[PDB]
Amino acid sequence: VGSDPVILATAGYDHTVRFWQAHSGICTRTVQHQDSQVNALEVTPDRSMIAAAGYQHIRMYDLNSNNPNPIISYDGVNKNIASVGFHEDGRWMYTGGEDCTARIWDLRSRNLQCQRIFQVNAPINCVCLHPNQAELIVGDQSGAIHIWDLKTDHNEQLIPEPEVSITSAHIDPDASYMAAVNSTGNCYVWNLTGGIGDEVTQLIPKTKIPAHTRYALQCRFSPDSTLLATCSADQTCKIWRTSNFSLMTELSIKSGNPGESSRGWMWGCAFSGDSQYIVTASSDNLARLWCVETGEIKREYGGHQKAVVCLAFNDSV
Amino acid sequence: ERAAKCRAYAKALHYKELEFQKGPTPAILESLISINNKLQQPEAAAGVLEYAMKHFGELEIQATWYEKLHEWEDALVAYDKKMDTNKDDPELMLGRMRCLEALGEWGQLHQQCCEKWTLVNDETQAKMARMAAAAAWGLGQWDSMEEYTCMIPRDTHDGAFYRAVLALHQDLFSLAQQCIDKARDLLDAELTAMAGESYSRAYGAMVSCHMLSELEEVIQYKLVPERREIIRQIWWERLQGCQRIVEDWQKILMVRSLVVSPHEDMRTWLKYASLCGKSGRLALAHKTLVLLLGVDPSRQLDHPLPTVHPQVTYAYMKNMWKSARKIDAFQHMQHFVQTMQQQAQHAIATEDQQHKQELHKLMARCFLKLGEWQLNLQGINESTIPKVLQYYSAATEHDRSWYKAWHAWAVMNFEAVLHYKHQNQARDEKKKVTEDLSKTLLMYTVPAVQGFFRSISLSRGNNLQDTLRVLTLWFDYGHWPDVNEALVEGVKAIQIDTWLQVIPQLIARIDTPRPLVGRLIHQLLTDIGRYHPQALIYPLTVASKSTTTARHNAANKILKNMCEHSNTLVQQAMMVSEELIRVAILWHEMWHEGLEEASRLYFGERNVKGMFEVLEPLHAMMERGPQTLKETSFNQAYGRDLMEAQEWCRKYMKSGNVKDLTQAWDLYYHVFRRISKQLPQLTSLELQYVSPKLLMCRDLELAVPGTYDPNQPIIRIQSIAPSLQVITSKQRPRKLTLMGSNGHEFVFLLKGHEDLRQDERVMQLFGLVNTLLANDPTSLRKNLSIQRYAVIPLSTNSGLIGWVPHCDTLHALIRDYREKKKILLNIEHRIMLRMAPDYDHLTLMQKVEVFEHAVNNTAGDDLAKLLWLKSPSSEVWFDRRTNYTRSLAVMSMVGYILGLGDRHPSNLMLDRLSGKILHIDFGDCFEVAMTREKFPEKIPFRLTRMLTNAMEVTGLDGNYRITCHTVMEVLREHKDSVMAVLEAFVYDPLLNWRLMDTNTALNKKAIQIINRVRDKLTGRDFSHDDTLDVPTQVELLIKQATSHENLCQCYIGWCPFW
Ligand SMILES: Nc1ncnc2c1ncn2[C@@H]1O[C@H](COP(=O)(O)OP(=O)(O)O)[C@@H](O)[C@H]1O
Ligand SMILES: [Mg+2]
Ligand SMILES: [Mg+2]
Repeated sequence: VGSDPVILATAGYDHTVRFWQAHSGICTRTVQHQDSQVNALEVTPDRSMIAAAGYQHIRMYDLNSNNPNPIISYDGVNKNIASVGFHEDGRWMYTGGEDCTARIWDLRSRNLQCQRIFQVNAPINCVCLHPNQAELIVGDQSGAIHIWDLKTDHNEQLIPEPEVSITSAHIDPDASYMAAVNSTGNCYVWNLTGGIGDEVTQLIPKTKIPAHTRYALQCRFSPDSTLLATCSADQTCKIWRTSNFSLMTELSIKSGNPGESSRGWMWGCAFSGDSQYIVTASSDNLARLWCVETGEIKREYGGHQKAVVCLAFNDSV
Repeated sequence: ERAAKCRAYAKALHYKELEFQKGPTPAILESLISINNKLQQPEAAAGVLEYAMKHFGELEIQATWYEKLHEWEDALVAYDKKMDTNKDDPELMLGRMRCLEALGEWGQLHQQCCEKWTLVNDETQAKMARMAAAAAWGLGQWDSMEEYTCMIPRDTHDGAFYRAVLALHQDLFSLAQQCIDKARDLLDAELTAMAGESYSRAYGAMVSCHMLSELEEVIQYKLVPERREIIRQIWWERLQGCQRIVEDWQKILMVRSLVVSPHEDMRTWLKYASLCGKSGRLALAHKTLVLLLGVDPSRQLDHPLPTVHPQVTYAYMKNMWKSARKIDAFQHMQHFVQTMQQQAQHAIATEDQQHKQELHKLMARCFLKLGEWQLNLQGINESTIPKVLQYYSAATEHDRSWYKAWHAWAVMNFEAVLHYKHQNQARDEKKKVTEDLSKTLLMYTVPAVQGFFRSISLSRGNNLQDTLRVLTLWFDYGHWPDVNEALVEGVKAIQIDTWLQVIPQLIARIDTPRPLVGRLIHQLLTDIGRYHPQALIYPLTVASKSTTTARHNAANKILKNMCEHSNTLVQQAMMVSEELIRVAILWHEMWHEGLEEASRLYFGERNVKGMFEVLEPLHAMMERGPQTLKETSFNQAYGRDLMEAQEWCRKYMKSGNVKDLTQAWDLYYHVFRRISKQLPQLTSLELQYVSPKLLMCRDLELAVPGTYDPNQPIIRIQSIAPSLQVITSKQRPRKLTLMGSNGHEFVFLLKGHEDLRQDERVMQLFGLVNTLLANDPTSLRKNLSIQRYAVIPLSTNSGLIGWVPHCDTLHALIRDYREKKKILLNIEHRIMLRMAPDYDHLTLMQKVEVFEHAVNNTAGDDLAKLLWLKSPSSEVWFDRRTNYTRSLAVMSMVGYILGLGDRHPSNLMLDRLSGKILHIDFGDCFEVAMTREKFPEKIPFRLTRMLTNAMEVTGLDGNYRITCHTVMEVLREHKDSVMAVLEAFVYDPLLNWRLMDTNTALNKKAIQIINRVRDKLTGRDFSHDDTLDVPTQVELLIKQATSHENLCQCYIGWCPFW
């Protein structure tokens, strides 16, 4: 399951977390996740176990013991836990919640308590960690993006256009670019002043992409740092070049007739290691595998009873 | 045939609208403003243009848009920009002129006419003449008029008219005579040429037919000299009476200008200039005034103003204030007043007494502005307080009567009090302190009281605000002698009527701990007893059966006092409200809720001390012996069991066992099962089993609950109908029905466990709001109101509610339509759960999708569609819509101000005969519903989709939004009256219990609630610092009520998709 070279996980309103075999479309194992939908999936950098942030809990199933149930659960946090993020070195977990708090969790200890809390006014939609491991980017529902320095505990904030909520942020492997995506449907890019070690790490506004008319749901950089992916509520995942900031490939589930009323939002996406492919999660019960250059649907992962909102994708050696 | 023409329109408009539904096209959009026009619905059509703009910038030129939107002042400056950037363009100039003739801009219209006379176009040359005649007519220049008239064809209504005017100046009366009749027939036949599809030209036909008949009086005003006063009267009276926007009145006066010059008219033009300001044409009003002064648009700005015509100056100055220059305006007033008292004290040699008094009345109306402006420029502080009080007292002197003057002085004094009370709360946040405060407050309190009193007596009918204000100072001032004397003086002076408005407020303080306050109240209530007993019994009866000792005690003393002059009325009303309480919750119904509550405390809380407190009243309640056949037939089938269930319960009280207590609960669960089975069988109650004393009643002198008012013959309870339907619900209300001494029937809803006192103060607030809308011209023009109903509290538990006839809940109308059309009632519901089984736990983003999914897979007509099938015709259908649309927007705005939560499909209903909407169930008031823990309402008022959809297409732009700012407009103006009422039940002692419910001293909470309301009435309800104007705030609210992000979060019961 986590023993296979590729890990592909899918979760939604149907109370399961299903694991797929990338190259075929056969579903390996399914786990029970009851009482809640799943808001975010993330496989720990250690490839040992996966995190399922849900409603007032973050249950974590095991990718090694290939069978049981939640190794760890984390409770006593009210309202949804929306984003999960990990620190390369095993033992840190970051979360953003509807409870206005960015939280750091010690994975190598006990306590349903968390090592730290960062309080903001207004719910946090996404939490993402700068590659340098020292700064956490936190985007809330008010439209502020807080950069939180995990050392100096010095909080610094930034609002783009916002009176509008920012839906997700991301920062590329090479730490050269930061992206934020909001409910208007705009995608902001910043240039990253590499402070790092006695840190300055400042942000310089480069572009505002008019990505979508409807909600923009998640943005993600390719490992490459070549491309930028924008999933949204217009049943679309748009892939943009980082040199150009132009549209390179569009993926869509737009039915085929104006009187269909849709069926399916583009909830999540994940690039392959080579940045040659992209995985897609949709409310039409299917995860999908796309070829980034042609935009050809190279696979369809069918299994989920109800909708899909979560992806996890992993390539490591 | 006339009311038969509109039917075809109404019907085609239905299909036309049903067509727009399928696809919005400029083809339909054209034929829509047209048909909504023939139907003489100006605003609904104006809505169609609003949509036409925001979707099709395609009939183009933003200047052509402002012109069709009758925003001439905007289109002019848009045509300048369109001409200065472009070229000559024969079309752009015609509009540039049409703006000028609408704006009464003859100066520029004549210049633009002559200075541009190449006009190689012949149609451009033909139109040109019509306008340049009126422009020349306004500018005097009669030679220019005839030149341009000799170009206007005599085949046009216009060409025939302008000759009649030229003849009247040149004294050719027979020519003028014939030209009128020929212009009439060229207009009569023109009203058949475009028979239906015309501009405000069908309403401007009134403007031309009005002028033609007026021009026939200007004719009467040339040779035979008798009617000068008779004509000037009809001219003057049919002007205060007439309501025609600025533009028409210009022309209307231009006809009168042929005879009576402005300097002789004076009052005529000032009333006109007065309207130009109030409507918003200050640049025009100024010119009107400059003309009357015979002196500069004060080009000599540093100089003092001409005192030659005292009234004109006052006008000029108030125009200057409403204009830009308002430190300048204030300044000219200080001096004008000073010049005015001199021109009085000195210039008045007795033989001038009319001039003296009118000079004294103008001064009063000057001072009132002076104080008004001082407060505006400076605010309230240690410097302005004695200055404005100076101005007002000075205004109080020069008019003696006049409501505004005394009123303003009272309020200023009352706010002088508030300024310092609130300044001392400021100090105490961080001995000789209270002493000076005592002297400070006693200083402003007494005159305030006095002021409010002489203000009230000048308000007869409409004085709720001032009446309430008296009570604030009264109740609020634990009485130091001075205050009390003024209060006693007033009560003596002021009419007894006044107080009826305010009875629930007075009664809410019978048991006032303050000794001097109480006495006056009691004495006042007893006098209100001697006259108008009736407006007292019901409320006093309720008060007299109160657990709070001092209340019911003091309440009785008055009832005793009332038997000395009205005994059997007290006696009847006593018993009638007694029996109604018995009927409301029967013996078994009290046990059913009492056995539930008892099993919660014991079998789920380990509480027996609280459980005994639930049961012991129910046992003691029956101990008094059965008094009705229903109470006895219960007493057999259940009584003995319960009597011995207490036996075991009191074996445990002393033994402290647990097996004693288990026998009791063995018996208790037994009777529970028995009653529970009989409860769905409770669908009716016969009076002869339930309350015989009521079946006994015939021809009482007791008035039918909440039907008493002076002015109107007392309708008394003649007979109570023997059967009450039991509305099956969780509280099983009753549908009691009484028969009236007039003959009519009066149906009520006898509720059992709902404190109706809040609902009452609301219906009161509504009353006030209704008066305010009946007094704003536009609101009266559109019939804007709130259907209210009668609310007669019977205890803290129960009370009666007026049954509004012809009504069904929004929920009812749907359930029937859905079942008729074979649609599953809760289908949106079932859709949501199928998609997301854990819907309630999703993130906002996740929720919105699921919500949108449900909407996209269900019909949004229903309401719209059943209202069409309901209608017996289509002009009935159309009117019922126009009614509905308005009545709803009314309650949207008002509800918001009240903070009226919980507006789900069973809490509002529709009158199936007018269409007008009606609100019931006023539990959640003020943010309350939004503030709550579980499922907080984000919405301000229900503007659900099927509501939006039942309106005209172009809904929110049309009738609704317009009605929204009209209503909201009224509210913000009379914000003090609205706040008097609301303050009067937020700080009300007995009614504060609905705000300590934020748990599932209070002084602080009550303050916020009231600020929150003021914010809403001063446009600070959104951003803290911006003071948003009406249309913005309204737009902001409609947005908030429509947001999918707000509606998806609503508790599912609220049916956010209906
Ligand atoms: N003024 C009224 N006119 C007509 N029917 C009413 C009136 N008041 C209540 N009802 C009826 O009683 C039902 C429940 O009353 P309601 O006032 O909503 O109290 P609750 O919310 O406690 O159930 C409504 O669905 C309606 O049919
Ligand atoms: Mg209700
Ligand atoms: Mg209620």
